[PDB]
Amino acid sequence: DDNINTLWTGVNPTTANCQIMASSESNDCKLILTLVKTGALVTAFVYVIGVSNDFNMLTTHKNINFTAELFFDSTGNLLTSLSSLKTPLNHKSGQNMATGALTNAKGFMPSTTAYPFNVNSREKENYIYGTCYYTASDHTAFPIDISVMLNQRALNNETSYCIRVTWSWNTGVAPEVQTSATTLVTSPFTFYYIREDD
Amino acid sequence: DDNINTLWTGVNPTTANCQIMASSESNDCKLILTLVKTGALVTAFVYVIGVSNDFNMLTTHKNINFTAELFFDSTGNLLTSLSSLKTPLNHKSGQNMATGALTNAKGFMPSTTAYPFNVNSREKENYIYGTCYYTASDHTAFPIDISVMLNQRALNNETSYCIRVTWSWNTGVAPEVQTSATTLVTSPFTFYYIREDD
Amino acid sequence: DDNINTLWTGVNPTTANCQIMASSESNDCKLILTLVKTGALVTAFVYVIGVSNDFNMLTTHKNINFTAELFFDSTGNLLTSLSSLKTPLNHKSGQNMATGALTNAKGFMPSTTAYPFNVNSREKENYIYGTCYYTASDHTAFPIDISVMLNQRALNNETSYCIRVTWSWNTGVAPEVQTSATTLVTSPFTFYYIREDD
Repeated sequence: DDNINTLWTGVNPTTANCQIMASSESNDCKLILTLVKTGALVTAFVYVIGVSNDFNMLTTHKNINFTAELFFDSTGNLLTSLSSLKTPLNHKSGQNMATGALTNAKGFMPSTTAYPFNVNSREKENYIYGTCYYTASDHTAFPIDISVMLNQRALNNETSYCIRVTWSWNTGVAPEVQTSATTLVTSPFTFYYIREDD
Repeated sequence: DDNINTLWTGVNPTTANCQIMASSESNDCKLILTLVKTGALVTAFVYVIGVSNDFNMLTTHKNINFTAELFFDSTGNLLTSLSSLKTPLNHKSGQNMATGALTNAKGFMPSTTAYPFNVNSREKENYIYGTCYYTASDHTAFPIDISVMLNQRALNNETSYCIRVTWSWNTGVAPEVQTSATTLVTSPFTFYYIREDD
Repeated sequence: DDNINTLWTGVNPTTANCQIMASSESNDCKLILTLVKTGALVTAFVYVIGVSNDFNMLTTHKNINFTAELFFDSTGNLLTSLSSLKTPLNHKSGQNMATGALTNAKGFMPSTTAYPFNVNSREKENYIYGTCYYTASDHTAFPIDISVMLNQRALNNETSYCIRVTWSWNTGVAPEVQTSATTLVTSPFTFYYIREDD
């Protein structure tokens, strides 16, 4: 009440909390993720703020894709060692994460009834698509394709729920040139899914 | 009881609950519809999972359009004999519909103040548009146009509210060929409207 | 009382409540705006219904943009003298605005933690984009680009929070001709942002 209806990363973390590129090193961006319980659905709200030079310089290429993989255990806790996001989610505490135990965490998860694992005849049901935007140096909006796959494919036995968010573009010519590129920020993408029961 | 803040079809019903082709001899798809009260608005979340051969084979045509028509009486109850959806909505009970009386069903309906009946000067206000996606056998995303009309024209004196949802496409190439077609699934489309009062 | 979870214009005001075009005169349209508290986010739902002839005739041009500027003071109250919207927001009261004092009004505002003022290195984070639609005379849907900038740039000392919504299009040829143009109505655009704390 009402803070326990949100599970999130908090706002603008002081350091990179996410490793999106497998070639990184170490955390290479800030993943901002907010999940809000909305009746039978979750309202999910996600974007990235680039930190590493290699990540930011993706905007100099015409053909790119990168994926944040989020894996959760049987009670709705982020598995940080397996996931792109390396800091656990918690509830709302002002502009930050709370620090205690989670209330009803499993109820934030993508339902396995709506989004099954390993069922080929139903695999189309596991997908979400939309569009977000990169604000370019000339302040035009560069469209970025976003896809989300819910559950479908488990990494291993520990991972009871999965959210995989893939940003991509394939264009005639690129957001930015070497000297104009600054930070790869995506506009927030909001998507909805049927939630697992508490 | 947050369960009463949802009015929905339940998740993945056993059998087809919806007859969407007026060429069908019975229910031909699963209509998944979730309405959630969200302040002054309803958040509405809708897609189809095809069941009948003839419906699924629509994916082999390059030009298609089909519509789910939902009509409600003065107290917010689906009129199944009038509507594409042939099973009444009810509140959240886990992944399923509850089975009792409805609490404040009228409050899920599209406002007749925001979305009037038979006012030609305000007709433009009755329309919502967006895009959803079919996930093709080769895992590309095929864009489908979606339009919603709220109220505007009644079917008869019994219908106090209407939701009409039209999916359509017209491209050079069809989503599938005969040999690659399986099930016509649309990605969930979420739209918002100003809700009638309880 | 769920009514206090909404801050809005009410539905279809009797008279124009907004002056969008700087060449106007007086109020030239109805801004419909609904803000709903949704956990750590606000769900924002916005469109215009044109009233003045010059505003409605914008649809006869191929290259147009207009902006609703909404400025709020330090406790979340609309500054009507500074803003396009000239009538204060209030809570839900049926299809209308309530008339009493606001509960918690600052909590509807765009967070200055997520959406800072005057920080160049973070300016990309201040932007939201999407698409809405004008329903043309031939009942085709004409796409309109929408951008929202949150905070970023204060008008003056009074304006603690800013929401600026820009509608635009730049097309080969134009919604509408002099004799087909009627009312410029935009389909509702829903967007989300991280909210300031109560």
